[PDB]
Amino acid sequence: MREIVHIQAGQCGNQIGAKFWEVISDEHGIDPTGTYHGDSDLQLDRISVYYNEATGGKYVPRAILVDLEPGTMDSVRSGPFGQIFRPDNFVFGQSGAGNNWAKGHYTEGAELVDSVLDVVRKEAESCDCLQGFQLTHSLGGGTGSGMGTLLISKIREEYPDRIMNTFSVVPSPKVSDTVVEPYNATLSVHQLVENTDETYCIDNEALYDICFRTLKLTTPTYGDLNHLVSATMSGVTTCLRFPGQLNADLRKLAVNMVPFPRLHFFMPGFAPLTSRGSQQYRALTVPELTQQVFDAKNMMAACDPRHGRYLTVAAVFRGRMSMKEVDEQMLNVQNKNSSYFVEWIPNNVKTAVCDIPPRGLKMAVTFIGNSTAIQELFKRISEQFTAMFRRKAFLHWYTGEGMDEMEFTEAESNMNDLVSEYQQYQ
Amino acid sequence: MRECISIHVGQAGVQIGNACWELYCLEHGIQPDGQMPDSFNTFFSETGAGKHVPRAVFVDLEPTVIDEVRTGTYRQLFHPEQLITGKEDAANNYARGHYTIGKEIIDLVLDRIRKLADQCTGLQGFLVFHSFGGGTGSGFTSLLMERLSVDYGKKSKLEFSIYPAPQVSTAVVEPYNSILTTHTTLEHSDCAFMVDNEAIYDICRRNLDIERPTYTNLNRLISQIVSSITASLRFDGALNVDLTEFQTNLVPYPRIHFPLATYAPVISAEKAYHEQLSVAEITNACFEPANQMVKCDPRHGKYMACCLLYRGDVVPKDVNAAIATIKTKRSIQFVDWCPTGFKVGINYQPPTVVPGGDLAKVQRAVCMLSNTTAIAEAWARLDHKFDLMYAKRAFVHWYVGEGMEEGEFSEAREDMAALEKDYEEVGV
Amino acid sequence: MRECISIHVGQAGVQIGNACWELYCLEHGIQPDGQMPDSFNTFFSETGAGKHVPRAVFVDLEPTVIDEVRTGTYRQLFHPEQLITGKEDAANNYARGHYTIGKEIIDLVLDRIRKLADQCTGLQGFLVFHSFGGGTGSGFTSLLMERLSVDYGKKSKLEFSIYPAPQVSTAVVEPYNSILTTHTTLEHSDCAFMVDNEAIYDICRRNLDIERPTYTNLNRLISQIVSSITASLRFDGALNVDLTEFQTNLVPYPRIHFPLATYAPVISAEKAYHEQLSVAEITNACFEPANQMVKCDPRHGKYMACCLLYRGDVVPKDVNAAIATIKTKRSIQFVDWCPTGFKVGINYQPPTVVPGGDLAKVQRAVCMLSNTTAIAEAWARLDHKFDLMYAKRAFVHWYVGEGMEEGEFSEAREDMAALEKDYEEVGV
Ligand SMILES: Nc1nc2c(ncn2[C@@H]2O[C@H](COP(=O)(O)CP(=O)(O)OP(=O)(O)O)[C@@H](O)[C@H]2O)c(=O)[nH]1
Ligand SMILES: Nc1nc2c(ncn2[C@@H]2O[C@H](COP(=O)(O)OP(=O)(O)OP(=O)(O)O)[C@@H](O)[C@H]2O)c(=O)[nH]1
Ligand SMILES: Nc1nc2c(ncn2[C@@H]2O[C@H](COP(=O)(O)OP(=O)(O)OP(=O)(O)O)[C@@H](O)[C@H]2O)c(=O)[nH]1
Ligand SMILES: [Mg+2]
Ligand SMILES: [Mg+2]
Ligand SMILES: [Mg+2]
Repeated sequence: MREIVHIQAGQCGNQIGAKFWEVISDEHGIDPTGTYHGDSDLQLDRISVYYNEATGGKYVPRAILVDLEPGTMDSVRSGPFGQIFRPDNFVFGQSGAGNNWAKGHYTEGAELVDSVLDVVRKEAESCDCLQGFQLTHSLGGGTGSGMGTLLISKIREEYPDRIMNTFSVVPSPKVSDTVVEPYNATLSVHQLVENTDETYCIDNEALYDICFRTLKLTTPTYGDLNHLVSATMSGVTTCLRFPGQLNADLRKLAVNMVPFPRLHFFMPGFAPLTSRGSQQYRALTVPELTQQVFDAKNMMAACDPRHGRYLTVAAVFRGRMSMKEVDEQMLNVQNKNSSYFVEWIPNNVKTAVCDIPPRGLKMAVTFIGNSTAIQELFKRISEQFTAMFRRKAFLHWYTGEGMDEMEFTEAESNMNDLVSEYQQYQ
Repeated sequence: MRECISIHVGQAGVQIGNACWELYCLEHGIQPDGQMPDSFNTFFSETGAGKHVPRAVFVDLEPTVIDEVRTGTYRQLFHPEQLITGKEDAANNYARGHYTIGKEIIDLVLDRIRKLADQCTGLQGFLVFHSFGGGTGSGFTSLLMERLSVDYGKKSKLEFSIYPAPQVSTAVVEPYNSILTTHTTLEHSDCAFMVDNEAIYDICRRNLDIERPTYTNLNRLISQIVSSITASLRFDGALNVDLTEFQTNLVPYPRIHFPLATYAPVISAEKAYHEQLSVAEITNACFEPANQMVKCDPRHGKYMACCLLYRGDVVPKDVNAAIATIKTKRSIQFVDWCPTGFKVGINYQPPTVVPGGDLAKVQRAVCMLSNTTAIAEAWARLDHKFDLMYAKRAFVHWYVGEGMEEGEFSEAREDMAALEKDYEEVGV
Repeated sequence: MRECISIHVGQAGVQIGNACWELYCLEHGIQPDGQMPDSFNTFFSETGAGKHVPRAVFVDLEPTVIDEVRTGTYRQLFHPEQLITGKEDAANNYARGHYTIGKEIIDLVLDRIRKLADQCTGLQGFLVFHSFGGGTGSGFTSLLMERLSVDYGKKSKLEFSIYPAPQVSTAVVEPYNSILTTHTTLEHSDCAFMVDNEAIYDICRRNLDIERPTYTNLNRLISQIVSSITASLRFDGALNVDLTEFQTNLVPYPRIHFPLATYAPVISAEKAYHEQLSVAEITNACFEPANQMVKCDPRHGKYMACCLLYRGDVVPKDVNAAIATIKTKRSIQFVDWCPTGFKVGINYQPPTVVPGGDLAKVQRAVCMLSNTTAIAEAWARLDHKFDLMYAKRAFVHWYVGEGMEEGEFSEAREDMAALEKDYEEVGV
């Protein structure tokens, strides 16, 4: 009962999934072959939500892997828990986007999508009652953006009554991978406004910061980042997969943290984050967990949260905790920061508690916030777009796929409007 | 001969209920198996030869909270016909529970209720545990309540509701939920008792000396209170207070039927040795502002009526004295039209204590359910909270999506406002 | 039937009180556990079956001195409801105790007091131990005293205060503290007894033959004196002196209610064998300038009234003779308007002795509480001390910081000055 099939796209998204899946397997106790070796009985009662029980007791991941080139699918098979995945579910093309959303969304992706649109249906049929789809991709390039975007809107025609999650990675100003980020972002966001129910905007610039100072890691890699990001995902859907004193599923969360139709972009956060040095000396108790969580530099979105107010705020705690300890801390925080919470929505807090913790750690906190400080993330992008679009630069790649210069300004306008919605209520 | 049907709605109801059941089991000397190695006839029906099944119905829209009971120690006490389970949850929404999802499950349960209700002969009244702030506990309850007036009507109903706190509350959309669900409560429910978690927490901290409480400590506390209502039925004291009698006593008007509870003494195992528990002291404890179950102010309030229920080692000789003393005091005060305002109950049976319990084993115990103007002020701030939320159409679109028309909100707020003045009118 | 409520304020009060409690326990044959293997009903209430809890309230703004009791031998005698604890200390300041910090703690304690006070039926009067020079013992006491006149008023109060010495004093700002706290003492307190550490020290050295005394030796001494006040209540002698009676006797005017104590005999274990303790000798000992509890001069002073309280082996036949002899002597002298000036009490019960005690086990003992013009001269030098300190605004800024207005000082000094002349007026 209550199943969620997972979708993946892009070079980064796929990688994230690869780690995320592994982590989830570890949490339940699934091995590379698929046979169960775990001891705790409650891992097997909600195994059905993320694993179909196949023949011979070998569980399989309910997933769809998409790409416009075959390069990334090579390393996913050879790595750990690549053998658990079903051969049928891998989808891939021979062309590739080439860091262009125009090629990705119309010409290249629309030929590949019809295979996936048939594959997902089967998955849907398989489970008793599907409650929502998780989606993992990037907005920086053309492959993860153009394909995923194309897909997500066509799901709303067949399944209008289901919740829609999207785990994205938006561009940073300092750590700029590609040149045409402003373009891709500007166009890819447009469709994610009306079609999605919730979106987690992650940024690598913040991740790096988190890594250098807090974890004290001398040589970070993308692997670390993947591990981090996956943790957040694990956190949000913990209440479904395990019992608890106060359970909070996805729909509930959505209802609580999305007050208005067009303002649903969130910012993830994770705690506790401890190095080898801070593992010994940091006293892991609820208050400690709390304070760390609300720090500006501990966020995964590279902004200044204290420029504006949080519209809503929710948290998902794990491991056994006393509720007077838990529920008081939030209140205290609110009291402290009376200038950093919206006044006309009194009592902004939402809490959730799980009995089964992460293996090794005693407690954990996943922070999902909704703020007016997302303006800083978009504003810069808008500016960049303006700078680019003024001289019609890098345009012949997009215009070659049959896109008018008006069609840029149509999405641009929408983006602007969206941005304004935050500054309406700030 | 006498009988009563318990109902449990939402997660909260389920959670509360388990503890209560455990307490009941402890009381009558029944292990989880259901075979005892009379008084218990009310809540337990003896099936064939030595199988005690409870008068119970657990409703929930998730499987998680109900399957917690099916896998635990009390697997043997219930069977799948009693335990009803949905698919899609209420999702902390009134509109999801009442209109969309509520049509399918209620039908299943009504038949079940009938099957349980027609089996027993001496129906005293119903008990319905839920929360106002909860999704299932608001949307389904309202529906359920509406349904129950068709089949029965005059047969009595009670509900022990978890009232939301202004400070320590664990959900954002709670204001809305309360306002809507109180529309059905005024027409249908005969008398609803109200408890606030924040109030409980303070009590847990100060008196019990446990600075790390969780829901399991509150549940236990609640269960004792619940027992103290039904203790008059199941045991034969010198003087008795039935449910109908209680209703007659405590509830004066058609609009007002919202008394609040209190329980004393509640103290640690080490504190029991020093503290000489007298009757007068315990009486006082019920009237203290510190020991109240709701965030309220007895200093501003005036008690119209309040029903004391003693269990353990008590006799009427000093009870009278206690009563007199309270009357004499002017810190406690009543409304002009009610000269005599108490209803006094006694019981020989001592209140039991749970294995590994936070509460100490005591001789005496008290439970006062007071109807008052103190709780009238509690909704004035709720309304304010609600109003602000509504003023800019916050969280409204979700509700609209589930088939809630815009006039519903208008209906529920205005009514609430009207109600707030009623108390004032009565107390002038 | 009879009852009395003890209060302990500040560190000094706590420290004194423990010894007293111990003494009491010794008297009635009660180990620290609180179960005895009647007379004791006054100070101890029997909880349930064999648990004797004291009539007590310890106030302190630090945790250190109160947690000393909680960890020691008498952990079993008290429970955390009786023992109140602050956070920030008085810091040897009157202004910190009364205005800033005093609002929060007093509230907690008043309720507690009520709970204790309403439990007992025969309230004789209150006892309040503190020091004038102490921070908590001045600022809180004044507040507390003020509070207690609202709830009770006519019900009697006593306080055994540690008066500051002109020579041997262990704090710099003591002068200020005394002057302020005496403003509340004149209006509220019915009769306050005064003891000086320096005086005690001399006694300890000369008579007990222990040249290395610490507070524990003084505390014990004090406790005996305290007992000698309350010994008339708890035991049935041939003639009795209740607290009200004492008040009636010793205190003549509204302004003057400051008698001073004295205790005899106090001698070593080896000295008891040689020294034949006669009645006359012990009587004399109370009137000697060497054995007085305050730094004063009986040669300059005149006794208006003084209440003798004998316990042990005494009969009235030689008591009368003793009384006569003193009257006959002219070294001791009285005021013209009082021809008969004694109040004489007797008790059969001998005064007990503590395990490993400095005092010897004796048959007889005496305690004279004398109202006199000798103590009038004691504040003349205090005033001088105070005045100099004030003259250049020394230590004033701290006080100002805590919310003390400048006119307060003016009020307290002038009043004191006025009072000094009253004695003179009376004695002319
Ligand atoms: N957290 C991680 N972020 C990554 C990783 N690899 C890339 N990135 C970030 O994502 C951005 C690039 O995303 P993609 O390579 O998936 C662009 P896309 O696949 O949609 O198009 P093509 O690369 O043309 O196929 C870039 O700004 C990086 O900062 C990774 O392994 N982990
Ligand atoms: N005293 C007490 N209160 C509880 C308990 N569980 C939940 N609550 C309160 O009830 C509210 C949440 O309601 P739930 O019962 O979880 O909601 P629901 O009606 O089951 O709806 P869903 O959660 O969507 O199924 C919160 O405000 C909690 O404070 C409990 O065990 N004891
Ligand atoms: N006889 C006697 N005097 C004491 C004792 N303890 C303190 N004193 C005297 O009391 C004065 C100090 O007062 P404290 O009681 O320490 O002060 P306080 O009122 O507790 O205020 P804080 O110390 O700030 O909490 C000094 O002048 C001491 O001589 C004791 O055990 N016996
Ligand atoms: Mg790629
Ligand atoms: Mg629930
Ligand atoms: Mg001190």
